[PDB]
Amino acid sequence: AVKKFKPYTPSRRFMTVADFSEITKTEPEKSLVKPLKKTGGRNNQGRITVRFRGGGHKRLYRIIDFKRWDKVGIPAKVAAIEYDPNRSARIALLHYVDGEKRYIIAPDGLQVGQQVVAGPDAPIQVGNALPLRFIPVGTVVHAVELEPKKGAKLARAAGTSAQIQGREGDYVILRLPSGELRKVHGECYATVGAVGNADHKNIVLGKAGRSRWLGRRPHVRGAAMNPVDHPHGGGEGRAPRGRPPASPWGWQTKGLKTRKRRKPSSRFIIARRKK
Amino acid sequence: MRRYEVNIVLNPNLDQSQLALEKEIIQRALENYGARVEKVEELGLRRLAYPIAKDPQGYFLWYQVEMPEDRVNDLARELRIRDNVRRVMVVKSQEPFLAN
Amino acid sequence: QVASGRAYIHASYNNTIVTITDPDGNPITWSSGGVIGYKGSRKGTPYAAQLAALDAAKKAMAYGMQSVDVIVRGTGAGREQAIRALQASGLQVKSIVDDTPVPHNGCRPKKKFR
Amino acid sequence: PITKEEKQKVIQEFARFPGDTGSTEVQVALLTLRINRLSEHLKVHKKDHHSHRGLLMMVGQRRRLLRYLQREDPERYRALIEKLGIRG
Amino acid sequence: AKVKATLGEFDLRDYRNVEVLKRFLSETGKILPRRRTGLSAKEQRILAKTIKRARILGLLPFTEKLVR
RNA sequence: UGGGAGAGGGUGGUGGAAUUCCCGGAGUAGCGGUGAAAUGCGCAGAUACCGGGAGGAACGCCGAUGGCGAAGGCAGCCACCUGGUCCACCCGUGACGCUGAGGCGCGAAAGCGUGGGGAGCAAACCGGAUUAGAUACCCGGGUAGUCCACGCCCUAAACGAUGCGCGCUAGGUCUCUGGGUCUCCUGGGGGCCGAAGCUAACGCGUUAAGCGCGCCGCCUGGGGAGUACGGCCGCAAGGCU
Ligand SMILES: [Mg+2]
Ligand SMILES: [Mg+2]
Ligand SMILES: [Mg+2]
Ligand SMILES: [Mg+2]
Ligand SMILES: [Mg+2]
Ligand SMILES: [Mg+2]
Ligand SMILES: [Mg+2]
Ligand SMILES: [Mg+2]
Ligand SMILES: [Mg+2]
Ligand SMILES: [Mg+2]
Ligand SMILES: [Mg+2]
Ligand SMILES: [Mg+2]
Ligand SMILES: [Mg+2]
Ligand SMILES: [Mg+2]
Ligand SMILES: [Mg+2]
Ligand SMILES: [Mg+2]
Ligand SMILES: [Mg+2]
Ligand SMILES: [Mg+2]
Ligand SMILES: [Mg+2]
Ligand SMILES: [Mg+2]
Ligand SMILES: [Mg+2]
Ligand SMILES: [Mg+2]
Ligand SMILES: [Mg+2]
Ligand SMILES: [Mg+2]
Ligand SMILES: [Mg+2]
Ligand SMILES: [Mg+2]
Ligand SMILES: [Mg+2]
Ligand SMILES: [Mg+2]
Ligand SMILES: [Mg+2]
Ligand SMILES: [Mg+2]
Ligand SMILES: [Mg+2]
Ligand SMILES: [Mg+2]
Ligand SMILES: [Mg+2]
Ligand SMILES: [Mg+2]
Ligand SMILES: [Mg+2]
Ligand SMILES: [Mg+2]
Ligand SMILES: [Mg+2]
Ligand SMILES: [Mg+2]
Ligand SMILES: [Mg+2]
Ligand SMILES: [Mg+2]
Ligand SMILES: [Mg+2]
Ligand SMILES: [Mg+2]
Ligand SMILES: [Mg+2]
Ligand SMILES: [Mg+2]
Ligand SMILES: [Mg+2]
Ligand SMILES: [Mg+2]
Ligand SMILES: [Mg+2]
Ligand SMILES: [Mg+2]
Ligand SMILES: [Mg+2]
Ligand SMILES: [Mg+2]
Ligand SMILES: [Mg+2]
Ligand SMILES: [Mg+2]
Ligand SMILES: [Mg+2]
Ligand SMILES: [Mg+2]
Ligand SMILES: [Mg+2]
Ligand SMILES: [Mg+2]
Ligand SMILES: [Mg+2]
Ligand SMILES: [Mg+2]
Ligand SMILES: [Mg+2]
Ligand SMILES: [Mg+2]
Ligand SMILES: [Mg+2]
Ligand SMILES: [Mg+2]
Ligand SMILES: [Mg+2]
Ligand SMILES: [Mg+2]
Ligand SMILES: [Mg+2]
Ligand SMILES: [Mg+2]
Ligand SMILES: [Mg+2]
Ligand SMILES: [Mg+2]
Ligand SMILES: [Mg+2]
Ligand SMILES: [Mg+2]
Ligand SMILES: [Mg+2]
Ligand SMILES: [Mg+2]
Ligand SMILES: [Mg+2]
Ligand SMILES: [Mg+2]
Ligand SMILES: [Mg+2]
Ligand SMILES: [Mg+2]
Repeated sequence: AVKKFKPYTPSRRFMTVADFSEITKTEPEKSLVKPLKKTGGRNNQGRITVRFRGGGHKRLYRIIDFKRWDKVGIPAKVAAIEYDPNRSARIALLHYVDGEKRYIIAPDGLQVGQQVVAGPDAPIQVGNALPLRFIPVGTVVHAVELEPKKGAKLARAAGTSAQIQGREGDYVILRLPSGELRKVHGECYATVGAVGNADHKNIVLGKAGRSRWLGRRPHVRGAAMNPVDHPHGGGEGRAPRGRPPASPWGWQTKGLKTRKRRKPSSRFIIARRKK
Repeated sequence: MRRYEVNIVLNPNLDQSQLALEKEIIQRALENYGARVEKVEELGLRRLAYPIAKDPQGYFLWYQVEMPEDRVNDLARELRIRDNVRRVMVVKSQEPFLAN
Repeated sequence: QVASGRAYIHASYNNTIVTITDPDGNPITWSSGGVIGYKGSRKGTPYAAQLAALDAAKKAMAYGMQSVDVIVRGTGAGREQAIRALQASGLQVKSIVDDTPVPHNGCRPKKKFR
Repeated sequence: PITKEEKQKVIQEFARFPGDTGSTEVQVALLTLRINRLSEHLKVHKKDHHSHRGLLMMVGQRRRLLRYLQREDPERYRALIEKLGIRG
Repeated sequence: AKVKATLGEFDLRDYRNVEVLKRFLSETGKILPRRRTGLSAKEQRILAKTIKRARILGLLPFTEKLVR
């Protein structure tokens, strides 16, 4: 669910927060955290390369297992569910039977203390990892490697999940959260179920600073700039766009495809995103 | 508990080892989900009125049992999982109804 | 060239199609109302199917066809008479079957079927 | 559902006397079992209103009865409900 | 030519009695009514459900082509 | 206590036919549509055929003058959870009952909010036709909406234009489901014609609109008007009075 407040300040009348209820432990696993180096958009030159960032609350990065084939056939117990301000999903605190601990993100439906395992012969049940040539066609999955051994790349945000459509040769076919149909590889692990916190998107920040706590600054309109700054800028009084709506760098921003043409991944992409 | 009639249809092409192995899964999965067998009636391959799994034949089983009423559903959900399991119909066993 | 084959009669209120296929089902030749030179409701006539069915058969055998199993779909007033000339054409008409499609209460139809 | 057995145990544990059936005290306890199992039932299937009707008529009965018992044997009115925790 | 006479004892619930059950489905695979099956009300109803279940198991057809 | 039938309601799985689009093979000059035509689609390869895949919705025959439900309403199969109801045996309590202003809950379709979903169909809309005109009836497209979840909304030819319970008053034929002794008898529902009786007539008639008792709602010419005012409810459209 999601929690609302009363209009007891003008910004609460709308604001909404998660309920966390799936939360179990309120303290990260020291040995799994490490410093997250904030950037402010700027790069190895001090120049902003990602407009309008900086000033968000300080965070402490939870190292995550996007491999999980790192330990084949070593079951574990979901010790606790934690919260990672470094992503929209929830992390699962896994105590393997080796003794080693490490973090994953919470598939929807996990329960503290239940057991999970990775491996080809692993059971298809919300919380386990397998390749793709071994998962039942039609099962909703996530945390999908895009290629063998390169780590989970797909379906990693809240409610995100990819469903298996069919099989072809050494590859398999998935439906991405973007409606796209792509050939993935069978030897690329996944994790049954869908990601958690699916109530995320229904969130109303309610006021301006709450976007600052998130490190995302104010975003100005090209209409409010000047011609030296933005293509849309200037013009006495207000004004329409006077041209194909463009980015501050010149190029258009209303239906101009930029996915590189001669890109090999095409051969493995089928249905471009929908809607 | 309750007594039903586990009605299962499996891939007709598998080999004997490919065959009963699924059954073992069935037998175990049966057992795991508090299933107690009674009768049984394995009728082999057979002609179908229409292709299942785009395969005209289909090798049937049939188990009368008695399991906990509150555990039947998770079963079939366990049995339909097999890429070789293709039909699975549970039916509350009921007194026959005769004619003439 | 093929001797035995098939024949499908799509019989509809507004017209009638006659397409002849290879045993596998790959069409080999086809024909319907307008092909013989009719435009409009006149197409929705049996005699059309005759020429239609006929003109399709005539062209068919020209490729070697001599036998074909029959398949009819639809409820057209030009249906049966089409089945006629086909028999009275020059082909052995090895069989007749009505595979007319019918849902089981699926999609809704247009306003004019209610 | 409720088991014939489960039904008996109650019956016996409220029968006025050995071969007691169809008496106020028991007549309330049965409903009380059916009720408490509808409510505990409805706490999930929030949409099945249909069933939710008799649930009212059930309590309607029990409420009709109890007051009869209320009218006749007071001490007996309390003790009972107290044994079932029924007054809200 | 009603059918119930054509047979004797037989389980309306033997949802696997194809050779029997398939006897009540016109050569077009459809279920046959009561002016044609001789079955009664409660009877008739107890059938189909029997047939249907099989028609789901893969035994009986949902429909069949027609031959003239 | 023992049983029986059933689209009663809710959750989760699930089965096949058809429409639409995508991909592949084959194939040619028109398909589609109408009262007739046209817009439209088609040599950039459509229509009709075969094969594979994806997605949504509604469940053909059974099926019906049928069934269940207080109502709206409910229809593929399966299981689970649950309601009401009927029959028998005549076992227990021993008038514990009927009605019900208020209150509360349910409430088809459309409509509203949030988040999904979106094949077919389809208000507004565009187009093509008929017309003196055609902001319509027919045709080609097509957006919301129709589908799911949670919230509202609470109206209707929500009809049997017939409030609910009980008792009394010929029967005949049909049908559903029970019980018997199985010819037939008895309970409970669903239709039909009709005893007396009622009724302004048409009509009803053991499912009364008949003779009665109890309780609630309601009418008091037509229109103005289910409008105005106030009050309540509601996000709004609008509802109640
Ligand atoms: Mg608050
Ligand atoms: Mg609040
Ligand atoms: Mg304020
Ligand atoms: Mg405010
Ligand atoms: Mg708020
Ligand atoms: Mg909260
Ligand atoms: Mg939480
Ligand atoms: Mg929660
Ligand atoms: Mg701390
Ligand atoms: Mg450290
Ligand atoms: Mg770091
Ligand atoms: Mg960094
Ligand atoms: Mg540096
Ligand atoms: Mg430097
Ligand atoms: Mg420098
Ligand atoms: Mg800088
Ligand atoms: Mg940027
Ligand atoms: Mg920045
Ligand atoms: Mg932050
Ligand atoms: Mg959140
Ligand atoms: Mg937001
Ligand atoms: Mg922003
Ligand atoms: Mg701005
Ligand atoms: Mg300016
Ligand atoms: Mg400058
Ligand atoms: Mg410029
Ligand atoms: Mg400008
Ligand atoms: Mg100006
Ligand atoms: Mg201008
Ligand atoms: Mg301009
Ligand atoms: Mg790649
Ligand atoms: Mg399967
Ligand atoms: Mg049986
Ligand atoms: Mg035509
Ligand atoms: Mg009751
Ligand atoms: Mg009371
Ligand atoms: Mg469309
Ligand atoms: Mg093609
Ligand atoms: Mg096709
Ligand atoms: Mg019908
Ligand atoms: Mg009816
Ligand atoms: Mg007695
Ligand atoms: Mg006494
Ligand atoms: Mg009442
Ligand atoms: Mg409503
Ligand atoms: Mg609706
Ligand atoms: Mg809206
Ligand atoms: Mg709005
Ligand atoms: Mg929407
Ligand atoms: Mg659309
Ligand atoms: Mg239209
Ligand atoms: Mg004009
Ligand atoms: Mg005009
Ligand atoms: Mg118009
Ligand atoms: Mg249309
Ligand atoms: Mg809207
Ligand atoms: Mg609107
Ligand atoms: Mg709507
Ligand atoms: Mg809506
Ligand atoms: Mg009302
Ligand atoms: Mg009516
Ligand atoms: Mg009525
Ligand atoms: Mg009225
Ligand atoms: Mg009266
Ligand atoms: Mg009988
Ligand atoms: Mg009667
Ligand atoms: Mg009459
Ligand atoms: Mg008279
Ligand atoms: Mg009078
Ligand atoms: Mg009645
Ligand atoms: Mg009343
Ligand atoms: Mg007046
Ligand atoms: Mg007046
Ligand atoms: Mg009104
Ligand atoms: Mg007002
Ligand atoms: Mg009003």
